[PDB]
Amino acid sequence: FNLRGTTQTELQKLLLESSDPYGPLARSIRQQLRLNNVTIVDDAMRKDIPTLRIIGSSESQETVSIFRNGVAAENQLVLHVQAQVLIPGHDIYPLQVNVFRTFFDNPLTALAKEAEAEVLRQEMREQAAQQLVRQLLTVHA
Amino acid sequence: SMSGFLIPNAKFTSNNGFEFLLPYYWNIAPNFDATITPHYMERRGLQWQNEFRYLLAPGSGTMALDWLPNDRIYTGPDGTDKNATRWLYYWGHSGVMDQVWRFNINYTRVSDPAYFTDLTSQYGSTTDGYATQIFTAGYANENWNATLSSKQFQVFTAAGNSNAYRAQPQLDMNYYKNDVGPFDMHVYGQAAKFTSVNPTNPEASRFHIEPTVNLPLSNSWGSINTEAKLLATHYQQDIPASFADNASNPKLKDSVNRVLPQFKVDGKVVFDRSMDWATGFTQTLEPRAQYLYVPYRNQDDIYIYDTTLMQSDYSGLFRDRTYSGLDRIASANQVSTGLTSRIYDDARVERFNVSVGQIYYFSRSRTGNTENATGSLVWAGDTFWRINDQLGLKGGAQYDTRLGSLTLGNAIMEYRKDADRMIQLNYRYASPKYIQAAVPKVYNPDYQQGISQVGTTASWPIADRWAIVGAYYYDTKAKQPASQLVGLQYNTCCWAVNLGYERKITGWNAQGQTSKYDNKIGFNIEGTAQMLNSGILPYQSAF
Ligand SMILES: CCCCCCCCOCCOCCOCCOCCO
Ligand SMILES: CCCCCCCCOCCOCCOCCOCCO
Ligand SMILES: CCCCCCCCOCCOCCOCCOCCO
Ligand SMILES: CCCCCCCCOCCOCCOCCOCCO
Ligand SMILES: CCCCCCCCOCCOCCOCCOCCO
Repeated sequence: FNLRGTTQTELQKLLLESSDPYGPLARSIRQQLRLNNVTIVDDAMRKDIPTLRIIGSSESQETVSIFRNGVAAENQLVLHVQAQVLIPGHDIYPLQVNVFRTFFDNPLTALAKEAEAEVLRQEMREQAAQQLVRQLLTVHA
Repeated sequence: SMSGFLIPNAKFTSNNGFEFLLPYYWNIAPNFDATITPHYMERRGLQWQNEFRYLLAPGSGTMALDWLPNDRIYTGPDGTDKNATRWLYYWGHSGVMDQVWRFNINYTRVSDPAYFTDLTSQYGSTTDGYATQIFTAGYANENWNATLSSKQFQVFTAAGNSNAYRAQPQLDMNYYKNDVGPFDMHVYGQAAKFTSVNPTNPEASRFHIEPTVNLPLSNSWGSINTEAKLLATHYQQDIPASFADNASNPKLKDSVNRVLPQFKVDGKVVFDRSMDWATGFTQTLEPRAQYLYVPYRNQDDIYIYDTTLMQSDYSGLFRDRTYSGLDRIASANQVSTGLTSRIYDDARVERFNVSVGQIYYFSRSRTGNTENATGSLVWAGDTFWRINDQLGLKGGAQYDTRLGSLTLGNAIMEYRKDADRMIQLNYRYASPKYIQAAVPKVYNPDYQQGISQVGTTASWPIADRWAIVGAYYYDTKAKQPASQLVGLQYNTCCWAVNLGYERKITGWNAQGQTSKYDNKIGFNIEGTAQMLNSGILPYQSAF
């Protein structure tokens, strides 16, 4: 009825398989599924429940800007995540998520920067998870 | 099965003259590879490039050794070596063995600061200011994990390498536990040893424990989360006498205790509606608010080891930390608010998205006494738009009143059909004052302005079996090209032939300003992306 109401994954309960079950990405995905009231069970074998398969993930880092002296100015971290949704009713629906961050480089504080990078990576993983959960909507329809 | 020679390649560079590559492939085992490559350089000498790839249960990896015996150009860092040996060693490894063991190696070491300036490698570039040397081994299961690490860096300036701190070793531990009553609990711990080459600089052992209790309330619409955290840190700082008797050095303390409680409450709500004239589409409205409080604690008696100013984008608005590492915990007393609108279409595809957020400070953020004070001081926004199935647009901007309005901004648009057709526009801006604040020791515009870079990249088919690629990056304030790349490709029944030209900023002339450029024009056969991914600003596919 026209204007703003509060609502918004219909369907719940799924299986969760991953190449890296104990990795940080899998933890973020679990936290996010848990935040969306999705019960993650141990069944397999006798499926008749949708499954979320994390195929793998890759990280990247390139220079995206430089100063006048040729040294790097801004660096960009990239996270790619490939997933698959298997619903027993029909066929498999593939998912992909790409997340980006940017930070300035500093050769005089390298260690600090490394630390920063780690933080960023953490955040990125989390963000990936979010998108994944939201993309389950696209899988529903 | 492939153990032969590989078809050679050649090129012509403005600094090494004629160059000739003659690769040889070994194939030792199904899970072992080697490549030995004589690399002739007209003006410099004969280099040998060795690459060894492996795949094992602890993970996959690549080692590399480049060796150039008699360099006829280099002289020395000191200006006088003559006939010196150039060398590079690289080791990369990544793997998860038996699901619970985790191994990661990122090691690079070179013979001199001017290596990547003079020599071409896949493991470095002229943009690099240092080399990374990191080893990591750890255990992890569902409930907890631990990680032992060695982090060291080879900075390409005497000063940088001398004052660059090392983490040797670093121990990181995490313990998780859900459903502890109504709460989720998480404990994080760290034990690190920081040392540097310069004997004057202090050494330090840092221990850190950080328990966190969380009350998460979730729903179909919106969610709220209350979080109590305890930051406890002990420092053992060994301070040389030479350091303590400096007219400009801070009075560090031998033993330091820092205990800071942190309170955070974060809530989010999701409204939505069916758009009016446009039927089938859905617009969502998502407000978000977070209060953060951390009491002030003077930390001037602690030195800096692994701590820098974190860079905040729209997401970073809701980050509870201002700095990296653990040497500075800023006091907090602030509300971060944000609004996110989305648009979905017929097929539940997110086609448009916009976010604007802000930070309101009730009191100044402090870490010490070494000091435009309160209110709505930080703003940030980002946006995304899927114009059609092949065209995408996105961008972001950041404001800080304390640093004079706009600090960072960037936008990028990309078209792509398959992997033959691609166009990409982009612009990047960073204020001078922002660079002076976020990353010191590379300050205001003393020849080093902010960033204002316009960029284009493309890959398009033009004939029956022809293909062209391009990449132009331009600095608008200095009014000069930062990087430039033009390329042609030829295809026949077989595969492809590639021809390419490249001109990039590679150095700086101290007298009478101006930048130092370098030229490259070469041929290989053995394309497109492989040529797009070769410059100092390699192509990264957006979206
Ligand atoms: C401290 C951050 C969040 C706290 C805010 C609300 C606190 C309300 O919770 C009351 C705490 O009492 C918890 C004890 O509950 C019983 C646990 O044992 C029952 C498990 O069988
Ligand atoms: C001159 C200083 C005071 C004048 C303006 C102060 C305004 C303070 O009110 C801000 C309202 O927001 C309070 C915190 O917001 C709630 C966040 O936590 C709720 C989670 O949903
Ligand atoms: C020990 C150093 C002295 C520093 C203490 C200064 C205390 C000044 O506090 C000012 C508080 O400003 C009010 C913040 O407004 C409350 C908003 O938060 C409400 C939470 O929803
Ligand atoms: C090839 C796929 C079909 C693409 C044609 C576009 C169909 C129209 O739907 C677009 C939905 O997105 C809404 C546009 O977002 C608004 C952006 O401009 C508004 C700001 O002033
Ligand atoms: C929807 C049409 C425009 C949206 C494209 C995305 C752009 C969003 O981010 C804007 C960032 O642009 C950077 C601001 O420009 C910096 C130059 O001005 C600095 C003043 O000297």
